[PDB]
Amino acid sequence: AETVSFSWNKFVPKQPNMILQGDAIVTSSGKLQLNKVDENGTPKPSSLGRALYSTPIHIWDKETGSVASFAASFNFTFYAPDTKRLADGLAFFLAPIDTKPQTHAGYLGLFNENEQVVAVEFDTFRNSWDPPNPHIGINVNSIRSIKTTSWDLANNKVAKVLITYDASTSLLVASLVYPSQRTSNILSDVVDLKTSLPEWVRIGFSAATGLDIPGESHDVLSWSFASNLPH
Amino acid sequence: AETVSFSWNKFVPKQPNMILQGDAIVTSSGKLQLNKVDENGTPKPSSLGRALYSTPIHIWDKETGSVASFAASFNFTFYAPDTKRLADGLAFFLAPIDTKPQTHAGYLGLFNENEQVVAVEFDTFRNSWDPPNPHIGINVNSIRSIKTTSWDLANNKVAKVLITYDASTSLLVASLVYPSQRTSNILSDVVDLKTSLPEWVRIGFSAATGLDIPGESHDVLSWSFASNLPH
Amino acid sequence: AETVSFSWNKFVPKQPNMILQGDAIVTSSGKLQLNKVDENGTPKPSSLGRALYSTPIHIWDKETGSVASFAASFNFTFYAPDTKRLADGLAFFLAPIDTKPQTHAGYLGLFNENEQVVAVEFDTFRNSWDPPNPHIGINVNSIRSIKTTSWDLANNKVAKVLITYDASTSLLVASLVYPSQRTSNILSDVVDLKTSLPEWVRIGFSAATGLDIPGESHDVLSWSFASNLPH
Amino acid sequence: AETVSFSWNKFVPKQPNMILQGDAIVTSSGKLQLNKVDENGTPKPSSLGRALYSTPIHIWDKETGSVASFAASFNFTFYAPDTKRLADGLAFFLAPIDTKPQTHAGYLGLFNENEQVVAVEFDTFRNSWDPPNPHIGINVNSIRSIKTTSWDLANNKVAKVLITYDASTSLLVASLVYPSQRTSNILSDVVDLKTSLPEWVRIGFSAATGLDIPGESHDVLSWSFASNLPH
Ligand SMILES: *[C@@H]1O[C@H](CO)[C@@H](O)[C@H](O)[C@H]1NC(C)=O
Ligand SMILES: *[C@@H]1O[C@H](CO)[C@@H](O)[C@H](O)[C@H]1NC(C)=O
Ligand SMILES: *[C@@H]1O[C@H](CO)[C@@H](O)[C@H](O)[C@H]1NC(C)=O
Ligand SMILES: *[C@@H]1O[C@H](CO)[C@@H](O)[C@H](O)[C@H]1NC(C)=O
Ligand SMILES: [Ca+2]
Ligand SMILES: [Ca+2]
Ligand SMILES: [Ca+2]
Ligand SMILES: [Ca+2]
Ligand SMILES: [Mn+2]
Ligand SMILES: [Mn+2]
Ligand SMILES: [Mn+2]
Ligand SMILES: [Mn+2]
Repeated sequence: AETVSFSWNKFVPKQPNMILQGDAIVTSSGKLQLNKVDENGTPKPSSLGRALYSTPIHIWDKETGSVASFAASFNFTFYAPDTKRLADGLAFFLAPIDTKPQTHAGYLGLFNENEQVVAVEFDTFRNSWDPPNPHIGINVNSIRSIKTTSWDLANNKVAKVLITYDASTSLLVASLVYPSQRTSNILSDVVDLKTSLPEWVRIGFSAATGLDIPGESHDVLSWSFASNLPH
Repeated sequence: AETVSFSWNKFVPKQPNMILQGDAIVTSSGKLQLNKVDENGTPKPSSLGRALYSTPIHIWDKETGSVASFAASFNFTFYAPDTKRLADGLAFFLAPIDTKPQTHAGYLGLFNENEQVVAVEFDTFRNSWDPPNPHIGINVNSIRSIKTTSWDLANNKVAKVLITYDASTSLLVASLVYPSQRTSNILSDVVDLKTSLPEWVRIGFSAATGLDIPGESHDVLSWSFASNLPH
Repeated sequence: AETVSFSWNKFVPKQPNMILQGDAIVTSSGKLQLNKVDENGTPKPSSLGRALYSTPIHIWDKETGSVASFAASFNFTFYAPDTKRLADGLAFFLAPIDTKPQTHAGYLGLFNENEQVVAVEFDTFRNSWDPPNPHIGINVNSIRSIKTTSWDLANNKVAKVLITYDASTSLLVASLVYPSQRTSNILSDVVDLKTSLPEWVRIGFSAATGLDIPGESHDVLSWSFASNLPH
Repeated sequence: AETVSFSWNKFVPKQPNMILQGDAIVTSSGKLQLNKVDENGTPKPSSLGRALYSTPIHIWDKETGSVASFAASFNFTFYAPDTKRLADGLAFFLAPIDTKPQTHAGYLGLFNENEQVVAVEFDTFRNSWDPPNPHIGINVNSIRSIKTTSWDLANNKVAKVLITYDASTSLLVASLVYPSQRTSNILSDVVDLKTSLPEWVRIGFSAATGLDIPGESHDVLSWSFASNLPH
C-alpha cells in the first residue's frame, strides 16, 4: 500500500524536485512558464515546454495486478494577444521515466507525427483530428482524444483544474473551473492504465504555441497531487 | 484553525452519530433509505426523509470573519418504477442545528410553501419554478435554484457526487458522475455562507417522493466530508 | 472502513460540539478550564470537570470483530500555587455515551470508590494504589493503573501529549513532552478495547483538585483526534 | 506552503524512487537490507549501507526564513548472532543532495574520522564518545550526540520508531517502541535546521557492522514521511 503526495502553491526557481524541458522555466514571480514570450510577454511561435516531477510514480504493480488511483489539481492560465487566432494548447500527463519531448505545435509535445502516454488536453487549436472549438480531451497514446468536451476557456482568467482517476472503476475524470466567471466543465471516461503505461511513470505538463503564430502562452501556478497503490 | 472530517463506506443501523427524520432509515443491507417503499420495494407517494449528521459544523466565525471550506462526497441511487413519471428529488444540505423537516414533494422537505438553508438539488420533477428536465441546482434559502444544469440522470445506476466550497472564492461546485455510463455533470456558482447560514450548522440529506405518485426511491450509500475553518 | 477526525487550536466558548461537566468550562481566553479557581486564579479544592466530545466514536464493531486505531494529541497545563502540595491530577479517556462523572479528588472523576472506562492518567497525587512521584498511567477500568512511568512534570510550563492506539498490536502508547524544558516521557502497553468498552464510545478529559487542598488547576489548550475502523 | 509525503509498507526491489549506497540492497522478501550477511544470514564485518530517498526535501527557505516540520516513521530490525558482542549501529538522517557515504563502523557511515548532517542514532556500540549502553542519540553534524537515552533494544524483535520535528519549537523528538515487549523509549531536544543543513536535503538511513566483528545486521521494513514548509 504505497502512497505519495506533494503540493506547492508557488514554484521556486530551480527546485531540484522538478525537471524542466524545452522553453519551460520557472519565473522569479513564482509562475511556471512553459512557453517563451516577448520582452512584451508576447508568446513566441513554435515555443515548447514540459515539466516533470522528479520522483517517479508507481502507477501499478504487475506482481499484485494492483492499479493506483491518483488525483491531481493545479491552476493554470494562458495569455493570448489575439483571442481570434489561438493555439496550440496545454496538457497534463503521465509518461514513463525516460520521457523527453516530442512533436511541437499541435502535438502538444506529447505525440509524434509518426509513432506510452496518457493525458488530458486543453486544446486551443482545431487540428485535423480536433473537434470544433477549444475542448478538453483525454488522450490515450494518441493526440486523437478518446472523448472530449468543450472548454469554456477564457483569456487571461485563472482556471482551477481537477483530475481524478479511480482505479476501481478505471475512470479518469477531469473538471475545469473558472471561478472568475463562475463557469465549469467536466469530462469523464475509462482509461486502462494497466495497458497504456509502465508499472512506473513520471508526470508533468506540456504546452505549445503555434507554428505560424504565437497564439497563447501557458503558465502554471500551482500543483498538487496524490496517489495510493494498494496491496 | 478548526477542522473536521468523517467518512463511511456503508451505513450502520442505528449509528448514534446520525439523525434520522421522516421515513429515512438505515437498512441492514447498509443502504440509507430515505424513502418508504413497497414490500416490493416500490417507492410510496408522499414519502419523506432527512438525515443529519450528529456533530454540528462550525461553518464560519463572526469574531474572525473567517469562512470555511468544505467538501463532501457520497454515492446515491434512486429507484423508479416508471422512468416516465418521476419525482420528486433529492438534496444535500446545510441548515442550522434545530432543523426539522418541511414541505414534502416538490419542496424536497427543505423549503416551505410559505416562508436559512443552503443546498444542492437533484430535482427529478418539473415544478413551476423548475427548468426543463431533471437538473441539478444550487439552492440558497429557496427552492428556486440560483443556477442549474441538466442532470443526465439514470435509473437504478449509481452516481458519485462531489461538492466543494471554496471560501476564498466563495464558490460551491458540484459534479455528479455516473461511472456506469461514463457520463458526467458539473455546476458552479458563488454562495455567501456568511449571509445564508449560522456560524454553526448541521448537514445531511433530504429526499422526497411525489404526491400523486410514487416516482423514485432515494437511497444513499456512502458519505464523506471535511472542513477547515481558518484562524 | 469508518473514519473521523477533528482538531482545534483553541476552544470556542459554548461550542455545540462539546460537552462540559462539573466545573469544566471554556474561558473566553480560549483555554479549557476544567477546574474552578480563585478570582486570583487559585485552584479551588474539591473542584471537578470533564469535557466530552459530542460525536460518539465507533471504537469497534462486533459484527466484523474489527477494532480501531486512533490517536489523539493535545496540550495541557496546570497551575499550582504550592508545588510541594500537589493534586489531584488529569486524565484523557474513553467511556460510553452516557458517561456522567464519578468520584472526585483521587478518582479523577473517572472511577468510583466502589464499583467500562479506559484512560491515561497524569497523576499529581500519591494515593494508596499510586506509585511514588507524579507519574503517567494507563487505566483500564480502574484507578490502579496497569502500568506507569514517572512524569517529569513542570509547573506552569506547557506539555504536548500524544496518544496512540494500534489495534493491530493492541498497544496504547503515550508520550508527553515539555518543549519548554526539552524533557520527555513515554509509556506503553497493551489494552484490549474489545473487552473494556462499548462498540461506541465518547472521549474527553477529566480533572480534579484535591480535597483538603487546592493543588493544581488543569486547563487544556488544544485537541486533535482521529480514528480508522476498518472493514 | 510546500508539502510532501510518501509511505510504503514494504520495499520493492529496484524502486526508482530510492537510492542505494554501500551494501544496502532490497531483498525480494521486501526487506531493506543495509548490511551484507552470510549465506547463513550472518552479518559481515566492516559492512556498510545507506539508502536515500530520490526526491529532495525542501527543509527550509531562506527567502521566507521558514523552517519545516516533518515527521517520519519506520520499522527496523537487527539480527545479531552474539548479543554480547554488538555493533555498530543504525541511523536515520538528513543530509544534502550530493551525500555519498563516509566512515564506516562507529561512524555509522555518516561522519568522518576527520571533518552538514543531522541525525538520530541507534548506537549498538560504545565508542569513545559513546555513553554506556546502547542508546539513542541526536546527532548534529557530529557523531558525538547532543543528547542521548538508553535504548532498551532487543534482538530479532521489531521496533516501531517515530521522529518528529517541530519547527515552531525547533524540537526533534524520537520515540522508539517495541510492541513485542511492550517497552518504549523517547528522546527530545532542540535542533536548529536553519544552521545545520541546506535549504534542500535528502533523507535516508545508514547502517554499519563492526570492524573486528560482525555484530548485527540492520534491515528496515517500512518507511513513511511527511513535511510542511510554510509560507
Ligand atoms: C491558483 O493558485 C494561485 C497560485 O497558488 C493563486 O494565487 C490563485 O489565486 C489560485 N486561483 C484559484 C482559483 O484558486
Ligand atoms: C459507491 O459506494 C458504495 C458503497 O460504499 C459502493 O459499493 C459502490 O460501488 C460505490 N460506487 C462508486 C461509483 O464508487
Ligand atoms: C499548545 O497549543 C496552544 C494552543 O493551541 C499554543 O498556543 C501553545 O504554544 C502550544 N504548545 C506547543 C508546545 O505546541
Ligand atoms: C512493521 O512493518 C512491517 C512491514 O510493513 C510489518 O510486517 C510489521 O508487522 C510492522 N511492525 C509493527 C510493530 O507495526
Ligand atoms: Ca490541437
Ligand atoms: Ca422540483
Ligand atoms: Ca492519584
Ligand atoms: Ca558508536
Ligand atoms: Mn484534441
Ligand atoms: Mn430546481
Ligand atoms: Mn496512578
Ligand atoms: Mn552515540
